[PDB]
Amino acid sequence: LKENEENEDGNIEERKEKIQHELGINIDSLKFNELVKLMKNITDY
Amino acid sequence: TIQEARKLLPVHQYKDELLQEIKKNQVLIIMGETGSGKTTQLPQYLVEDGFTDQGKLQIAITQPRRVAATSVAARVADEMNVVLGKEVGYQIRFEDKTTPNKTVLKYMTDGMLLREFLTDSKLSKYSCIMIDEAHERTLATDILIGLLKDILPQRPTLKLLISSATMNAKKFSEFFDNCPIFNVPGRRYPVDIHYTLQPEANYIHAAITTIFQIHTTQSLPGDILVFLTGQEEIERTKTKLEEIMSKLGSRTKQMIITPIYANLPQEQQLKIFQPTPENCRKVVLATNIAETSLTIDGIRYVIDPGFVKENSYVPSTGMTQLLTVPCSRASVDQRAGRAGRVGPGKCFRIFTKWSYLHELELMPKPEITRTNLSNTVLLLLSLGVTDLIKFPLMDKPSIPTLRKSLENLYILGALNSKGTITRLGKMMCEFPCEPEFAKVLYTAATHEQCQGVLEECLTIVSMLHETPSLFIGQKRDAAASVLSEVESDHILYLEIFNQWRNSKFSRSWCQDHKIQFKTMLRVRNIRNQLFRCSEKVGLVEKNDQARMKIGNIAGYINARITRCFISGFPMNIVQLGPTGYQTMGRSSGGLNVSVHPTSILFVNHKEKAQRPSKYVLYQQLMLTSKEFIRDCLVIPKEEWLIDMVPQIFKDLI
Amino acid sequence: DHVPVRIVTAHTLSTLAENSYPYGIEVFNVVLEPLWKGIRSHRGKVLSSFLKAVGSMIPLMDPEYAGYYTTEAMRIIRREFDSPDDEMKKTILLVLQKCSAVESITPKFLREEIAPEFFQK
Amino acid sequence: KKLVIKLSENPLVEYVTEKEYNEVPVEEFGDALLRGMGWEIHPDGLGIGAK
Repeated sequence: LKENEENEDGNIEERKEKIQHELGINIDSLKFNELVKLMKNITDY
Repeated sequence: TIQEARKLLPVHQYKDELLQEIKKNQVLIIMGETGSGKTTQLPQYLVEDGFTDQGKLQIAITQPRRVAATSVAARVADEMNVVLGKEVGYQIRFEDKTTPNKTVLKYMTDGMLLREFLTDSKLSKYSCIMIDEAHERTLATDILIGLLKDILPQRPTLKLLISSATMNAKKFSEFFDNCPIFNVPGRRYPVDIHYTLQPEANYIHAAITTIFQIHTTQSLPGDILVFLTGQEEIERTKTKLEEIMSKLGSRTKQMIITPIYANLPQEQQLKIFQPTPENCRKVVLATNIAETSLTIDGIRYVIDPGFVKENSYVPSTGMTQLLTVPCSRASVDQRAGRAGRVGPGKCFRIFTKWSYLHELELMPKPEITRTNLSNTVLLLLSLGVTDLIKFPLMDKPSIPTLRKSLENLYILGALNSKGTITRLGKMMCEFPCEPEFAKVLYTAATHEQCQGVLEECLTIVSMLHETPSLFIGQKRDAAASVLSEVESDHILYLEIFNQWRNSKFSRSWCQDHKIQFKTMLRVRNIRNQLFRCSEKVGLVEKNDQARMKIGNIAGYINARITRCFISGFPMNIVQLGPTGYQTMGRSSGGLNVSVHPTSILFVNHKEKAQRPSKYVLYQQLMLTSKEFIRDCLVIPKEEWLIDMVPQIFKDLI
Repeated sequence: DHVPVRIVTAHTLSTLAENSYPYGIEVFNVVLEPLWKGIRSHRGKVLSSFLKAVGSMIPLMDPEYAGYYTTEAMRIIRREFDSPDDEMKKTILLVLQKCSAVESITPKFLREEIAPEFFQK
Repeated sequence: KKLVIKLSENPLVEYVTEKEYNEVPVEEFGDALLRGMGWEIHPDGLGIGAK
């Protein structure tokens, strides 16, 4: 989420599917958006 | 007389010790100043002693400059009182003036004596080779002392001699395993060296300031030679001087400005040699051409900002880069010596004595670490050198510089995949051109999709050696008057020479179209020599069949010439990308290169609006201020890339 | 030789190119040279109409050429953002909405350079 | 694993041929020939000081 963050596109639902598919772990869409707001907070990377 | 004046020279009084020193040792190193007489007088003394004697062997004197080899051999014709061509010769690239049995001492240049290895490796004709000006460190000189280190076990009777500058001569003796250094300290008219006490901000202004400090106050007759970096900082100093010369009053005497550099035309380079008349002062601006090449009479005062301009071949991407650097202490002391040519002279240096000791370097750059090594690896491999890292050379090329030259011979087909030099690779040693250029001539004859066009590829290849010094002024002004349909920078060269030929080689035609006539003489001499060596290999005979047996004289000619220059130059192709043109190599990525302002592809992309061709072949990737491209060639069809060089482009396309 | 025949021609090309999508760039390639010599030479009603014709052709082009012309198109649009003319404003909007879909134009270049001036005009 | 080419030390080959490049690629020839031998901008105007 952070490494690509500086030049990201508008579609968060396609990025939500790429992470969920290349890792083979199924996440609820409402559960994933909790962490997207947690990752929006993080300052140093 | 002349015999009376030879005793005046410094090396003559050291002669009687010097002969026993040569007869005892094998390799001797002479540490002498410029003007000591070690060039002229030394091989004369061996003939007077009877060195060559009854024997067939003759002395060779090697100099780096072709112009200096002819001019020194005129002096020895005067001193030994024999006409030039017999008993005193010179053998240079174009004007062999020798007798094969009556000429004793021949003053050939440095590139010549490497070529005699290619036929005869042991040098059976020579008893005493004297390298001269070995501190120049040309590419031909470093290989020549690298190969003559191996020949000394095979011949114990050959004498070798080296004339060198002072600071460089220590490093030579350790290379030849501590052979003795002889010394002749002959110096004429010493120079007083003036400094600035504090570092300056903008040296061009302080240069203009210091000329007026010499002009308004100092004694006459006095001339000024300044050393600017390149062309572009001479015209800016030429223009800013012309304003202030007029604005100053009518009482001050006239000042003349006469720029010199290599690419400036011959008609203006003769203006320095004219003696300036009374009541006027000659100021000369110059690049490096003043310090070593030629002699301007009357130069008392020399202003030296201390900057040279040098090119470092970056071997990964394969590009030269040409930057401004602070020059070494060796080249500064050569610049001050141009002052004391006639009488005592001043030398003004725009820097401090603290910076001159602690910031500047001793030796500038060995030229073999700089330049491209694709030509000499094939020279070494044909002389049976199996091991190149362990080759006993003075200053090693870096391993990427030496790796890139081994892939580049493998692409062209010179080296077999087992490492053996092939049939084609033996020809490239013979031709007097690069290994890239001699494959262009080879697919111009034999290759089945490019036959018959060898009569035109000799014309272009001859023109590409002289592309800096063709046009007087801007190119497109001279390009448009010749013809108006050229879309590539190569086909203009085929057309300018063909119309200069049908004008029966006129001098007056060149001044009509703003082309340097002296350069076109040199292109004609290069063309005739490439035509001899293509007869002698036999490419001319296989050429002429493919025009008679297959008639092709239409507009397919300029599509076969394009096909030949891909097989010769296959790493040099770019591709049109989003920013601009990008280099198409597999190891080197896109460098976002831009067409140079001189080229015909720059006129057609800005002054007109031709849509850019998707691939462009270039001849030279250099970066002065930006990664540029020179001598471009439009490739229209993409499938010419796969068909001509499939060993690279079957992958990348 | 007349200018209002030259302007009505360029509006017709932008109509034909938009009804043709995604096809036909072989046909439309022969007109790209006179449109860019009109864009660099001119101002006003010829500039805004020639730019509109070129802007509708960008979608029919191939990636390599679509990125090269879009880069040339964005320098004119940034030079001409202040313009009060309705005919030029309507061309800026057409070029923005086509050149958004080109992969050369990054999301970060739009946020720093283009979008703070789009929303204030 | 690694490719190593040694030179013959002292009748001619017309061309490299398509097959040869397939075995030894063009990138591989630069390393392998060495390994067989045993490898394993200044501003516009200033003085030489001019801080």
